[PDB]
Amino acid sequence: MNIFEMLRIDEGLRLKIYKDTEGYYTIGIGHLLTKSPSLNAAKSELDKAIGRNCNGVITKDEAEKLFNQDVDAAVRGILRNAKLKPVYDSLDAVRRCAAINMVFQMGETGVAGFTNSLRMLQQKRWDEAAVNLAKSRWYNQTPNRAKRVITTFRTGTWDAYK
Ligand SMILES: [Cl-]
Repeated sequence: MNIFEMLRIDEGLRLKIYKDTEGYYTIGIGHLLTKSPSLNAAKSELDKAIGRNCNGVITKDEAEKLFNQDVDAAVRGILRNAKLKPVYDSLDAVRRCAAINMVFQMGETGVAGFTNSLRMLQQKRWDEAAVNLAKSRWYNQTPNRAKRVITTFRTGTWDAYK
């Protein structure tokens, strides 16, 4: 397992514009296009992202390249953020994947509410961090996804994905 396989399992793959769990236009392996309600705005964002007139549909190769860009952007966002980088650097490789997964799903702004969880993770208080992470809108709205990610933080293994 690696971060790409983990997120592919969590996000799936769709080659036509779809709506995510919050209702936002998305494509590929969980690539958010726009929070605007306008399908035309989403189609415009898609064409800009891919570099051709897609009319709402992409190829598997295009989806995989977008996905690689999105994972890289999540990692770079962690490394540039003074609050997230020290926690990330304290984690082992499996738990670092769980961190990238959360940033991919919620962004740097969405993880900002997890200050107390981040401190527990940095202190390696895994069971306490797991309980704290579950006391969140995230867990209550996407519980199966959150359970897999939390189990990865709690155990440092891939067992939730196997
Ligand atoms: Cl879920």
